Amino acid sequence: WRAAGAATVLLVIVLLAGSYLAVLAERGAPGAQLITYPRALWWSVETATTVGYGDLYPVTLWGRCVAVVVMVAGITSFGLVTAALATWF
Amino acid sequence: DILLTQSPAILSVSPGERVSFSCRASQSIGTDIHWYQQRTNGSPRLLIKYASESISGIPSRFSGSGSGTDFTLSINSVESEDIANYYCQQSNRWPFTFGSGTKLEIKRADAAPTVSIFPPSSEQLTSGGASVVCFLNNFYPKDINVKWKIDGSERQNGVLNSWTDQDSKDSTYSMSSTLTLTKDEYERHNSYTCEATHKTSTSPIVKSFNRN
Amino acid sequence: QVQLQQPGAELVKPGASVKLSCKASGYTFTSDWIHWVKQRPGHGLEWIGEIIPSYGRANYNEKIQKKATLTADKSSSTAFMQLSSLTSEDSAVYYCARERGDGYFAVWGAGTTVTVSSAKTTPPSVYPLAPGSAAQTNSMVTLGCLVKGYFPEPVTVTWNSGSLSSGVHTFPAVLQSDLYTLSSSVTVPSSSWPSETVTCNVAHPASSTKVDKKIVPRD
Ligand SMILES: [Rb+]
Ligand SMILES: [Rb+]
Ligand SMILES: [Rb+]
Ligand SMILES: [Rb+]
Repeated sequence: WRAAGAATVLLVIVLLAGSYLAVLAERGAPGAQLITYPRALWWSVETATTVGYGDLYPVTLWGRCVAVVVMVAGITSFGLVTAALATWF
Repeated sequence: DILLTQSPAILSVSPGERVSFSCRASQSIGTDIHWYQQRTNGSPRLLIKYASESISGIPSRFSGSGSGTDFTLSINSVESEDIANYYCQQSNRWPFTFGSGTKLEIKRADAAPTVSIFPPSSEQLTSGGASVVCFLNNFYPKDINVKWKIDGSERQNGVLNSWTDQDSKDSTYSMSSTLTLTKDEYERHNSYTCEATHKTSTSPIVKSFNRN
Repeated sequence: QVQLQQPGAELVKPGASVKLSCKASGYTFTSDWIHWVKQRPGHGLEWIGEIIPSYGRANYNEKIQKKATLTADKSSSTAFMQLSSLTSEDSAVYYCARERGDGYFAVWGAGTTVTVSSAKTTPPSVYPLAPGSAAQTNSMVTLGCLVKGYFPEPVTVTWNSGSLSSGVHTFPAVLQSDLYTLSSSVTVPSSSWPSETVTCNVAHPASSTKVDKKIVPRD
């Protein structure tokens, strides 16, 4: 539970950093709706999980970069889901 | 960018009554609308956030409602301290925006003015100045007329009036008429009167004083 | 305690530029955004721009003409708004506010009145106002004080350092030949005067001049 459970860490770091950077990246862009920390976080979680609702997303270029970083380091990082392979015990 | 329409611009309500200010968004913004209060010469003050969420330090008289594009700020049992300008502000899409504003206005029982005339100060005269002031205080409606007579004769030159916005202590109004002459022009006239004509009394309220 | 401190006033000649300030206090985070709002007399609030000190980035309102440049100073917890080449149009009160990145402005500054004129700063003259010798008095009595010959706005007239607040009217100044003039008033019981001292503290930020003037009965 150390090799996997450790990923949960990385995930929470990404989710967090992603929210901050996203808001940072998106503000100043007319129409951007990804401009407040809280939902900025709701977004990152729905991006990492890739649930994909489409209720929030980036419009700027860096916003999309932060996005891609979150998706990659996030879909990967969701190796936490595999970590819950302990339900096979 | 999102447009916040606040109409009507002025709201006239009776004390203790319930009042509602409305704010309409040019597009659905969920509940990302926030309310601010601003009294004459004060700074804005957060009243309600996110449309309904309350704020500590704010009367339970204040409440919010709505979602999407239609929002309402409410006050149960208005009162003098509530006389101000209310604004709505949204944080749904960048850049944040503000409502045009809505002035609350309480309608109370007609009150007669409290006139008080004042002779210029020596400290001032000592500098060649003569300012005879007059106060028309705590009246209502705010409509009122003040007249200046010198030795019984009407004066119109050198008179500067100043009115105050509705008072948040008693929902009234007050004005300040100031006739300013030189020590000279002042040194050559006996009495100065100040008449107040107000809807509360057919005959004017006067206050005079002789220089000697 | 007061969280955002803004200089009451700042005079500026057309074409010139002033750098307003706003010093913070209380709780501070890296998620904090400091905003600036312009407000011309009579009209409402106008967002000007925002800045995130814990990073330094700033965005400005693209509708209005850009006449500002935001900056912050982490250590002193002070945000600076630089307004350049001003005109009559730029004269107004400017508030700074703190936003926790959640969208609303929880606390605001007292705002800095800014005037764009060629006129010169002039401290006000505070004369007293006691009833004329033949003023029959009743349950209450009205005293006041004249404040004239000052420029630019504003001025803050308190009574007895603020301890006397109930029954005070400070009329809006009137401009005439580059000098403002206003009068405040105070009503107290007839009994309480003049046994109990009554002074009007008058402050004029544009000249760093505050003055007291006791209101005693005329000779
Ligand atoms: Rb998916
Ligand atoms: Rb999906
Ligand atoms: Rb979707
Ligand atoms: Rb998958």
